Amino acid sequence: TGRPEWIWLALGTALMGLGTLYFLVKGMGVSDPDAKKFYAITTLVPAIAFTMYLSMLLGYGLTMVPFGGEQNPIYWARYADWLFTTPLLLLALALLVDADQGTILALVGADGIMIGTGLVGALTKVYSYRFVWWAISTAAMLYILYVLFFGFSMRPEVASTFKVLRNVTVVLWSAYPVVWLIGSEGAGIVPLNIETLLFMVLDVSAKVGFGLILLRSRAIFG
Amino acid sequence: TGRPEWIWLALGTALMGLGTLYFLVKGMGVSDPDAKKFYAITTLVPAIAFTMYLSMLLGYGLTMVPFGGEQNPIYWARYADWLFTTPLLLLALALLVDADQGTILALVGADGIMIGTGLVGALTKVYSYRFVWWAISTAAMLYILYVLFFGFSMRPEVASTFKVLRNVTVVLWSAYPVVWLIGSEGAGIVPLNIETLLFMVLDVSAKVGFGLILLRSRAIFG
Amino acid sequence: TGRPEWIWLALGTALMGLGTLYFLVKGMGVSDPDAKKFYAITTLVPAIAFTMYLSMLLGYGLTMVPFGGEQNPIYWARYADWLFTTPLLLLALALLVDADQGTILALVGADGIMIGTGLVGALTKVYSYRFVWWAISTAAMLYILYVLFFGFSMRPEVASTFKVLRNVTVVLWSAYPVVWLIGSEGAGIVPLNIETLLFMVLDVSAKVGFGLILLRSRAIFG
Ligand SMILES: CC(C)CCCCCCCCCCCC[C@@H](C)CCCCCCCC(C)C
Ligand SMILES: CC(C)CCCCCCCCCCCC[C@@H](C)CCCCCCCC(C)C
Ligand SMILES: CC(C)CCCCCCCCCCCC[C@@H](C)CCCCCCCC(C)C
Ligand SMILES: *C/C=C(C)/C=C/C=C(C)/C=C/C1=C(C)CCCC1(C)C
Ligand SMILES: *C/C=C(C)/C=C/C=C(C)/C=C/C1=C(C)CCCC1(C)C
Ligand SMILES: *C/C=C(C)/C=C/C=C(C)/C=C/C1=C(C)CCCC1(C)C
Repeated sequence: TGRPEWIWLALGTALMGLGTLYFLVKGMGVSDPDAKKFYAITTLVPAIAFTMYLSMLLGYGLTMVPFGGEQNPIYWARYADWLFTTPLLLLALALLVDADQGTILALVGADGIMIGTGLVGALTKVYSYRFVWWAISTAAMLYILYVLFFGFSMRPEVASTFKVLRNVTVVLWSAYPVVWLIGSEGAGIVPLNIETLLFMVLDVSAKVGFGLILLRSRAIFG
Repeated sequence: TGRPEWIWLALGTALMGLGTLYFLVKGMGVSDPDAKKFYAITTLVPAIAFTMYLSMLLGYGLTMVPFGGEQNPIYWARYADWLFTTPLLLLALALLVDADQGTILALVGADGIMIGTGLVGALTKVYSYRFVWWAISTAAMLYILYVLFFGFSMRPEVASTFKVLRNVTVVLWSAYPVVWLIGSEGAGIVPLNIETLLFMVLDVSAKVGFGLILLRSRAIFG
Repeated sequence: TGRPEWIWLALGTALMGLGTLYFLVKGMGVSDPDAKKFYAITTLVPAIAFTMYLSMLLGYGLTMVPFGGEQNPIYWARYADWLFTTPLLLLALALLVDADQGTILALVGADGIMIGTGLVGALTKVYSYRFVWWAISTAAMLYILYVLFFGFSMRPEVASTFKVLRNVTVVLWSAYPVVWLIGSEGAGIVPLNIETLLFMVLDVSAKVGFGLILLRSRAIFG
């Protein structure tokens, strides 16, 4: 279509789709109750992303927000995606270390605050206020990274896989606020097709690569 | 009012209302923790449906979507309903067989994908794309029916009630994609008043009849 | 700004903000798994409220609804807030008395029905129907108060704290339907700046004061 970023959305659609099917087939036969939690999470995440990538590709998950006296194309469907996939990803890490329920509730809650404020900043028509929402969202992310790092006699397999998955998370999630900031939702320093490209690379690595690393460890089994 | 289907919405409103009160009174006195889960679910489902049937009757849960160069009346409130009641119904079956948590998460996740994609197809302005969303939703339903059928030393009361409730589910839920397809959200082969009528009969049977069958078995008690 | 109620929104924003940070710092060091559930809840609630109070202050959580041949300013962001904070508050009480899961599901479900119908009444363009939604919401609240009162060998610390927190709840929550009824969402007998003021006093007491009382008892620890 006439949207330069269409190619990255089609590509993202394809990659999330293939990853979903891949995890689906791989989870076939799993009977371990613990492993079943990781397969479910690991398959559900790209499955949701696929649908949200498809609605962006078809034009449904897109809206125009006026600001800076311009009509800016905002892909709201990413928040619909993140709203469910990021807490699911956080659950995988938490089941991993057998996190206390209070901690999980804190993470999920901070995460929803994180995505919900980013969405409000994304749709805000007063330019300066967009960055206020961006800051609160960022504060929520730092909270989460903090607990991932400092809130966590576990099996050496568990820790070993956790450290890896936790380093992956901190590095890939921290990039999202930067893309947003430099991208069309914020300062507009990077054009929307490049921004969509960056998010597509982060999403697939945060979702497919994360699940491949996760589904490789024996830490997921009881 | 001037909407021929008003009668089925009023009737559905009434039936969900009466069923709610019926289950409410019947659940009075229940102290068994397990039974309390089924009563809660069984009462909550028609309670939600009542509210969504009432907003359709009053005109709130209705919106016009343009497609095929026409202005089509779409009852979005059904998805608001289904979004919560279908996973609750799936929970009753899963508690029944004492399903593993990983399986429940898979079912709820597929279910949300199922209703969320159907809603997007319902609101999509490009005619052909409506059917793409319809197909993905259908694929999610088949997944669910698959696990209900093939993902499931349980008490003979449990199995016995499960088989019945599971046959009911497969038969009534499979009809929804067909109604949508033939109805005003899809090919428009069946007029909206007939479609609302069909959904009302499915909803009450899927909700009230399902709960009557459920609340009759001793399988729900510990 | 040009909205007389801005001062109460700024003030509410400030108070929820300060309470969040206060609970955050106080929860530092907590290792008891049970206590962690109460701190998380107690911090998450004002944290969400802060964000919703800020979007009201900035004008984002506000919309005009026509009715009575007038264009009425409706703060929809309060429902976005309540939708998550009221079930969380109900969870604190339920963990307190160690409520059965079936009961919790009933409370959360009734609560969502309560806030969701109030939101629909809030956005309804037919004046008389607003009060129908108001009534169903009120019926859902009475249900909840009923179970809090009559659905509940617990530690004397637990009961003692529960009675207090339960008396607080019944008294503050029962005021919300009255404010709405007399306020701009209903009969319009009280102007919007006074209504916002009343809700701000209820919100801070229902959220910050409730959490201070809660976080004072040894009932929250194992
Ligand atoms: C069987 C396994 C290994 C995987 C097959 C699933 C296929 C789907 C795509 C998986 C891609 C992700 C690899 C890990 C993370 C990233 C660094 C990839 C970023 C995305 C961009 C291009 C990647 C190349 C290709 C996989 C086409
Ligand atoms: C005490 C029990 C048995 C039930 C009383 C609750 C009353 C409310 C309506 C219950 C209806 C559902 C019966 C099971 C399923 C269906 C096949 C019914 C489809 C709906 C259409 C008309 C049904 C007739 C009537 C119940 C008015
Ligand atoms: C360390 C403790 C005690 C608390 C400090 C947190 C500060 C934030 C505000 C807390 C206010 C709530 C007190 C309990 C409930 C209410 C009756 C208060 C209603 C709100 C209106 C004004 C209150 C005064 C002030 C706290 C500024
Ligand atoms: C599958 C996708 C993932 C893992 C998404 C992570 C997205 C983030 C961590 C988002 C963070 C944001 C903020 C911290 C600042 C405001 C903007 C956001 C929403 C991009
Ligand atoms: C209480 C109502 C119930 C039990 C609803 C079930 C509804 C379905 C199983 C819906 C399925 C759909 C698809 C499979 C295709 C697309 C359209 C839908 C949303 C009707
Ligand atoms: C943190 C805020 C809290 C504790 C909110 C409680 C709000 C209520 C109990 C709301 C009730 C309502 C009804 C009973 C009637 C209709 C209007 C509402 C939504 C205000």
